[PDB]
Amino acid sequence: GGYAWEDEIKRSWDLVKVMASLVASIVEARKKRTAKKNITPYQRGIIRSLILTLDCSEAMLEKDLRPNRHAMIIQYAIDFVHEFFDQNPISQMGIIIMRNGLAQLVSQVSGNPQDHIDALKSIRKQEPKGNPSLQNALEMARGLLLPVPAHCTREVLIVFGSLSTTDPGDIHQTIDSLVSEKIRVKVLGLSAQVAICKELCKATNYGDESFYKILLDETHLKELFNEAVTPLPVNKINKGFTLVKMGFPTRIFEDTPTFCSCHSKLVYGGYFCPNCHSKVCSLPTVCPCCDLMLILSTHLARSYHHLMPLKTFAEVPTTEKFRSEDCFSCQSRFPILKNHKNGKLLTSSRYRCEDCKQEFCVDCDVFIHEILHNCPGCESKPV
Amino acid sequence: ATLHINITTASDEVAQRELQERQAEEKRKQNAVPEWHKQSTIGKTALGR
Amino acid sequence: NVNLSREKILNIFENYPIVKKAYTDNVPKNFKEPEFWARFFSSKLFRKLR
Amino acid sequence: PADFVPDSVSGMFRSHDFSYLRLRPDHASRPLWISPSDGRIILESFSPLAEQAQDFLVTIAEPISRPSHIHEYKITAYSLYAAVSVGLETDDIISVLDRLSKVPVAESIINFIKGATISYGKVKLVIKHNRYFVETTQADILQMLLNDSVIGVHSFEIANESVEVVKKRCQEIDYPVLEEYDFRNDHRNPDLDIDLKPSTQIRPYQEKSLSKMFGNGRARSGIIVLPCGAGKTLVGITAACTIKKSVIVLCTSSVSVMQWRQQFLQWCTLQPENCAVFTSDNKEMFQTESGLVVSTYSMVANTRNRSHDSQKVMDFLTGREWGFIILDEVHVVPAAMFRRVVSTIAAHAKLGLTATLVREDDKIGDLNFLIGPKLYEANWMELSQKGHIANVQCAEVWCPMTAEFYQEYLRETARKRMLLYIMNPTKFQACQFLIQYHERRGDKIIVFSDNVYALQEYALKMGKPFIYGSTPQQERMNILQNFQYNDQINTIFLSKVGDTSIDLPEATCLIQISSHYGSRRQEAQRLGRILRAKRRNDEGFNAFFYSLVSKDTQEMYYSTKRQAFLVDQGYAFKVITHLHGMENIPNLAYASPRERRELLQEVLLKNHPLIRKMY
Amino acid sequence: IKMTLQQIISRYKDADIYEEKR
Ligand SMILES: [Zn+2]
Ligand SMILES: [Zn+2]
Ligand SMILES: [Zn+2]
Ligand SMILES: [Zn+2]
Repeated sequence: GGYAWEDEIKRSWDLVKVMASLVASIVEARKKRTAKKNITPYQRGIIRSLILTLDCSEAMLEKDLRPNRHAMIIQYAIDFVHEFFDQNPISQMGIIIMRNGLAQLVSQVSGNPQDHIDALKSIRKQEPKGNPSLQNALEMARGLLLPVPAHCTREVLIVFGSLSTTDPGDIHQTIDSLVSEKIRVKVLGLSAQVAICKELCKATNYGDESFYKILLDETHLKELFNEAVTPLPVNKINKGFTLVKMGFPTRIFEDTPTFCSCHSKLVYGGYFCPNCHSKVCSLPTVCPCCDLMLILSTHLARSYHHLMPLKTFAEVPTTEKFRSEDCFSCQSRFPILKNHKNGKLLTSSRYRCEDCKQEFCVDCDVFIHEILHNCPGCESKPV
Repeated sequence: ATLHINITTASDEVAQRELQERQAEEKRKQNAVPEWHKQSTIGKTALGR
Repeated sequence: NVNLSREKILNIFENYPIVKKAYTDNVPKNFKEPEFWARFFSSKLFRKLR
Repeated sequence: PADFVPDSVSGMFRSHDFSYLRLRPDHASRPLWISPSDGRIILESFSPLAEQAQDFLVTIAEPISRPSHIHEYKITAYSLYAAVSVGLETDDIISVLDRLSKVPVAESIINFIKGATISYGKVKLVIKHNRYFVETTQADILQMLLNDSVIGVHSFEIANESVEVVKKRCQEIDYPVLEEYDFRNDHRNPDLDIDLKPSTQIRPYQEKSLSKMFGNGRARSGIIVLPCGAGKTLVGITAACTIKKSVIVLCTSSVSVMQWRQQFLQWCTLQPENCAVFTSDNKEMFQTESGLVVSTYSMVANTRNRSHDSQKVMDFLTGREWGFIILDEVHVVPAAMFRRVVSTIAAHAKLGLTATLVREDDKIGDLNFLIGPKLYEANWMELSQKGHIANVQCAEVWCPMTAEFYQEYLRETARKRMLLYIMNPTKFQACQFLIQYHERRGDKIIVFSDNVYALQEYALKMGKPFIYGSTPQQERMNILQNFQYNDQINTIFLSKVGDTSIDLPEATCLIQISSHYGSRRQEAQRLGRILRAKRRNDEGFNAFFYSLVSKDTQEMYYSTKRQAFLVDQGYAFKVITHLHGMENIPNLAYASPRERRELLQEVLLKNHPLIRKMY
Repeated sequence: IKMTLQQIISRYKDADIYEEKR
């Protein structure tokens, strides 16, 4: 029968009540390293045709992601285009947006990331609205991935934000058609786990339920976007192992501008086609005059690290006799790392490699596995 | 009381959305901060006739 | 006032074939289309279908 | 001192070098700095454990100023009385201050807490049968007080008119008076069935202010200050519903009395036969055993020969022991015989509600003797950033005085100098340009000027309606309705009528052409008329305050004195010495030199039945 | 009579306006 004011004061300052912290950090670090133990050389389709389906409906007007959903999805898609064409140069990409119940194609499937960047910049200014259509987007992705050759893997990335979708027709027929066309769909949901997206990811990825990814915050969204630049591991049942006829053009040098064969504009430089001697603007592109894939050796060179990955470096035992006092490829001295008073050399920062048995620091552990992709100890080994 | 309708062939509706965008721009101009509030007026000349 | 998009008219016809049936035998025959929709929005059929 | 040799840079600190306090190793977590010289507490808001310290400081200390980054608090005696009244023992306050401070707490501050917190609740003023008693649980405290003996378990009756003298004297001694109403245990006074309507919601800052008032389960007499439009009336209704006894409400205007009656009848379950109004037209009282009376300060404190019916009503008010009095606009209570309303009315609980707790004399500090300690200071910028009040953009337009007007300004007396600096034509041009610009923006503008002649001249020059004292009330209502509804009426000129508590339409721009000396109360009262605008929910909305003042005059001095209170609240008065588009405006008021000369001349020339057919 | 007539003349005014605009 009383009131809120007549109750006793909250005393919030009294509620605040006040070394083994390194161990508490290193157990989480080891759990993070535990999830990276399953490193295997799965065969991955290097040549990809990724259709990026972006939601541009009324669900993007929600400001639960700063500043609104649509603006940062466009920015993260720009960063994803840059990273995808950096790590998968040969792969082509097309961008499709969903708006007002109609799937809209904004850039054709092309190997030039600049066109997709310009298209995303053009979409960034308009306000998203409408009611999304997963079936229209999937049908247009099916139409765009139809002329993709059999060696090139057909993939669809959907940044889906709404929780419900409206389809002009049956969506299970579209799912069956996508399965029959060997199209793998990975959906990055925004709000919650939609059942149709989970079923689509499960059916299109041969019973794999791990291709439906839902973010948690900003950092999880960035990690999920950076997870999609890696080529997907193909199935054993796929038997489309075909030789790809392609040429390596020589970079022509000329001070006189000449007409390119791809855009019919005056270009100083270029690359003369090794088969039909028609110059192109940028690489890697198909030849506009003889329909041959024209790439460089560096474009192939970017993708062996997916074909064979580095085995993850093993944390050294604390009681094990350390070989060196400093790093191998880095020569940073390993400190005492006394986590507590009697910790002594607990969780020593050396990272032994499984082949050369060479010790590396944390910076070398996160550099040799990420930016480099080769162990300097394994190459210094005189086999 | 009376009911009135806007029959469109979905061609002028884009123009209607542009007019709503223009109305939104006018709403932005209504709440615009005055130039003597967003920046200092000390370096400029004194007010008068 | 109410804004009637063309796709709104098409979805009205598709979702409600009774409205398209009343549209076909009246609009080219008796009265024009805006008069038809003005009559329809004031009718009990619109309230029943809503 | 702590055996600390002073540094070479300790010279310019007049015994304020507190470097002898050894900094704690974990100081960066702690948000407090404690000055031993005056008990001033320096709180950093950006550090962790800040709000968990901020609530502690606003319970135990008075906030001198609350800017964005560093907050400054003062430990005073009344704040310590409020802190111990809500159940904070001295050891808890000392230990929490020691935990939350970087520097160790000095023994001077600790002894100050010990001295002020002890001897609290010794002497209590209780009211029994409409007769004041001062009571002490300890016997010898009655005998030790012998200087001011106004005597008429251990208690003695004092006179009704000498309650203020007793409170001042016992504040001079180290035995402050405990003025708390235990309405839960008070069964002599007949209760009321008044309660808040379930459809009425109460904002959290109002709940915090009432929790300051009703913290210990007893109604503590004091002052709650809230901005205009923040709902001080709702706080009054809610406190009346909490006490559930007979309530008397004193206002400054009859329209405020009608507004208070309407708010009681609207926001809470009070029947109209329980309510009554004591005004000139209305003098009938409620016939029930308890209820509400609303009246005016001048009506209760009328020393003149009042009428017979009013004498009967005042006898009814004085003969009845009231359980609660609400003193709306409590800043006018410290006046000459407005002071006497707390003595002529025997009320157990006294709540003062105001927005402008300032006076230009020193009598504003007498309210703790009259009503009680300052219960709750509302943070105006916290309320503005939460959308409860409008986010005003305070400004101060500097109008350069013309050559001939300033020449006449130097060789004149102060009274004529006043009107001569109000009516400078550059101020006319600035006001006209601001009216035009904010009328193009679709803002409701209220222009304030205390000089009636200047008000009329500005209104006639700009073609806008004006409202002042001798305008008829029906004309005032018609002009207010036109301002509220007619889109062609967006600017109304107001004299000091608008400063006091009258009903006004919502406005989003304000221009202050003239003012009444350095009245901080009037300056903050004028700001309150644009603080409650409806457009607060709109994102990016800002109201506008302009104080048009004439350059190199006493108007700078008075404007700075007025703005001192608003910058104490935290507002930033940005000066404007240039308006972009003064020369590009189509019509300028007194642009030609001959027009300015004519205005100068006008301002200077301003200053036996049958014998009854005889009569 | 006035609501029926007002409805029908509003319909006819809308029809006249929409035939003029087309
Ligand atoms: Zn080209
Ligand atoms: Zn070729
Ligand atoms: Zn290293
Ligand atoms: Zn190795």
